[PDB]
Amino acid sequence: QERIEGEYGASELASERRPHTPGARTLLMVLLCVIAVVLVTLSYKAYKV
Amino acid sequence: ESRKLLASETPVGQFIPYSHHVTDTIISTKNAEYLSVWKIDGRSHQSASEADVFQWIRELNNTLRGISSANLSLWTHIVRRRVYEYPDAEFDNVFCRQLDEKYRESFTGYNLMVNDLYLTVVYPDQKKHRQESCIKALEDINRTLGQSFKRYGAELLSVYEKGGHAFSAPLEFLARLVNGEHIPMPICRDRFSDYMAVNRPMFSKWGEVGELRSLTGLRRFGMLEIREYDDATEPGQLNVLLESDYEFVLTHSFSVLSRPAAKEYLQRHQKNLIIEEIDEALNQLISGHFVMGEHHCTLTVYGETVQQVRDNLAHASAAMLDVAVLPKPVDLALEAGYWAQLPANWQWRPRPAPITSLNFLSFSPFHNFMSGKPTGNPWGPAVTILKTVSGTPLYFTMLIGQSSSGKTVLLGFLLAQAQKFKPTIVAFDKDRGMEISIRAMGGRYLPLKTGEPSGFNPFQLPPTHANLIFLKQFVKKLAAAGGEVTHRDEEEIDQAITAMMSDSIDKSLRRLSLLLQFVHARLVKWCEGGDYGWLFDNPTDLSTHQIYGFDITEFLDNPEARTPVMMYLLYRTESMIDGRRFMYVFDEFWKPLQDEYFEDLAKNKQKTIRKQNGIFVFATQEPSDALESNIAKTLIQQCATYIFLANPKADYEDYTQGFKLTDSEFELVRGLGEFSRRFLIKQGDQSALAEMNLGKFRTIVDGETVERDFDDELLVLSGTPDNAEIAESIIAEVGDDPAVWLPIFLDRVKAER
Amino acid sequence: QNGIFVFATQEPSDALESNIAKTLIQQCATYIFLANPKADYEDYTQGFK
Amino acid sequence: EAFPLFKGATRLPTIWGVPMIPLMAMVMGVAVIALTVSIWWWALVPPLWFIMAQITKNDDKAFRIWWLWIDTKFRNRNKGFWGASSYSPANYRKRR
Repeated sequence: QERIEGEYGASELASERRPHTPGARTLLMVLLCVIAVVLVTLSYKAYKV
Repeated sequence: ESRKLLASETPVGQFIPYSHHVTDTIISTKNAEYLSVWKIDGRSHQSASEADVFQWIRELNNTLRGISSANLSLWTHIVRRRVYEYPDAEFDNVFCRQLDEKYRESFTGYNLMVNDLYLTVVYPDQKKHRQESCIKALEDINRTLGQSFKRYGAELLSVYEKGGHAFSAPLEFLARLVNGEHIPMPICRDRFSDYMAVNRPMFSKWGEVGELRSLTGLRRFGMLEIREYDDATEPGQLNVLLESDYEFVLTHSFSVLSRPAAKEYLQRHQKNLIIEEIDEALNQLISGHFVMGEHHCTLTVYGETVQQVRDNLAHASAAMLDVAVLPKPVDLALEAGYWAQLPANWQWRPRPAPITSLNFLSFSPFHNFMSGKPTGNPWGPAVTILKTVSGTPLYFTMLIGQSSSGKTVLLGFLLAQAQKFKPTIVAFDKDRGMEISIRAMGGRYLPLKTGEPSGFNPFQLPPTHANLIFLKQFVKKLAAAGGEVTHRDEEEIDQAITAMMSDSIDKSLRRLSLLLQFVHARLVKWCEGGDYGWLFDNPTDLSTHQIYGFDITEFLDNPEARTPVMMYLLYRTESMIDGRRFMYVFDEFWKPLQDEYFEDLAKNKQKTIRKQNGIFVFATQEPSDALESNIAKTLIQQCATYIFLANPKADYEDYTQGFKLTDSEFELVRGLGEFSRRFLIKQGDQSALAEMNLGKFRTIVDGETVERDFDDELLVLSGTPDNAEIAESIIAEVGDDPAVWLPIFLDRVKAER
Repeated sequence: QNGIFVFATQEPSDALESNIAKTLIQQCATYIFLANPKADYEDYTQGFK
Repeated sequence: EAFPLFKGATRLPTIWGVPMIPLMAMVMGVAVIALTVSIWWWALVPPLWFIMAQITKNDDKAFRIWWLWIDTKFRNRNKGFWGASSYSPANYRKRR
């Protein structure tokens, strides 16, 4: 009932992963933090007006 | 679920644009785009001056610009591949078996890969009209390309029949493009698109590498792409991928483009830029000196595991960056690129970027290292495989060059490895060098020398009228010391020979001395008790063995005797050639051949013999001394496979005028070392400075670097009268069999060493 | 097994001509050239690298 | 002495610096948006048009690669089952 031994199963290509440049995550997060505080203050004035 | 998943697939036929052969050289397409494939033996690039490759590109572009219709296209294809077709050869001689096992041991860790170039120039009643129009146009294109590739050794691929069925020659190549293997594609009763793929490909969702699931094993391929040129189109800048350690398939495309459209593209560049460079560019384009076209190059490396194919891809990227064409691996369009290799697929090309035509012919000058043909030869497999200084192995006649530089070593090596064909050999050598080898190959070697009885004589010859003609001719040629032979002399000799060779005289009694009883005074010297009585007046006078040898060393100083000795030996060997693989060889040819008699017989019987598997393997120590005479001229011009050797002294006149050797190649030959083993093979127009070498090396067996040396076979093959004069002693003491006395000969060698 | 050849010469022109001297010129690691009022381009460049 | 190569390569036919085919795709998309939701939406043109100009100027033929991927490796149905996109060699055209 198990996959049959020593045959070609699914591909070995699905193991592939896209590497991340190890600076994108941290600075992207900080950039969104600052842009978000700007946008929230902006909608604070939006509703206040 | 099996059928449900089955029927819901996109077959590979959607991506393969081919159909019935319409002409024996031209393949149709569902869009009616007829094409032909051009197998090319790319001319050498290493052995040429830098300006001369420019000249080659000039000639090639000049021929192209005549026929480059706005409807054309080109797909070059340099499919680097490793050789699986080279069968191990059976053998009988122990010495040959040892030599071949050692030699094939010397190839552990060598690039055994051969380049294979290509080119595919692409192009109801009115459907038929379009049919003949396209066929005639493409057939003219094929004729023009054939006439333009005279020095490129091109061969148009066409249908060949095997076993009462049609097998396509191009379809095998295009299938190799699709499958990654070489599956012999027959001509069945469907569209080729239906049944031309026998390997289920698999492409990664996010990546550059794929995988071909075949019976014989998986092959993982990683494509690559060129996207950034530079301010240069230096000739053959993509040569670096010829020397690769990774088996791949390069690709190109040149969708030739209309002069108005090309002029508009160049006007666009001019406008964006806006001096003199584009002035001359546009002026040439109008004046018809190049034809722009849309181009794309996709190197695809083949490998066995995904890590290794990525490693090869990084290597290829480094190689391309070395020659200033910035490559970027194809990632999103891997499948589009892989379907963009099959000729007649423009809709699948990733990055078509217009370029000058000179430039395209500079991305594919059809350069190639000389490699030769492993299989398919008239005899079968290739005789030997030789190291090349370039690195790519050559899958191997007139040897010329000052001796002791391995000429006897080389000829012994070839004649020792050529026994996979079971060929007859007849070796006229000089200075007893080949005696040891010819004995080792288990054949008779006659060591002719002055003062000892000759051992063979025409006394017992067959009596047929043709043989009577020959023997009359011989005695008319033997007669020389006496003086001029008159008509009366001829009649006397004829009557005497006829009478002697009658049924009334016993064969055992027939000798030159007996002939005298039937010109007399002049023949006395050739009879017993005379100056030459030891040669042809023996009491008793060849089908036993295979590899014969005869020594004619003392005959270089003999004006008279060369004609009789060579006449008799050659006549005896003439009856041998009845279709069996026969290999005449020689040494310092001209002096044996410096005879007024048999130059005409040699040329005529040469044309005759060449039919039933005949070969002449000449040789020479002083090529200057040979080209002077008349006889050597026809033989220099009648040898296909030159093999030049080195010399501290060289002359321009002989090497260029006589031997059809170019100036760059001649300077290359001069540049060779004095005793460095390096010989320039020149089969045809192609050249390659190969070198068979017998140096120290290591063997990868059981993790043991078993030091293996070829000197135990060098002191056998190498010519040495000293070594031969003790080899003869040891054979005299024990002459049982070369398979038997070989260890004890090596023993006595170790005793003197 | 720790062997050394320390050659010498007075007229390098006279040596490079013969066959035997060629292998020995190419088989010496440590050249030591000396001066001469008479010199020739061919010998010094072609033979002695 | 190398044969000159001019940089009229992949200088695609462009209006405003953008190729015809992708810009027509944007025109069709923005027209669809304008006809669908609201008519104030031809202001969606300049932002994406400028981003497309910046994309094309940097890498002249991005859109051809995009379309090739979308057409081939995105359509192929059984990407998940095989672990990779695969096309059956035997021509199963659903016939018998």
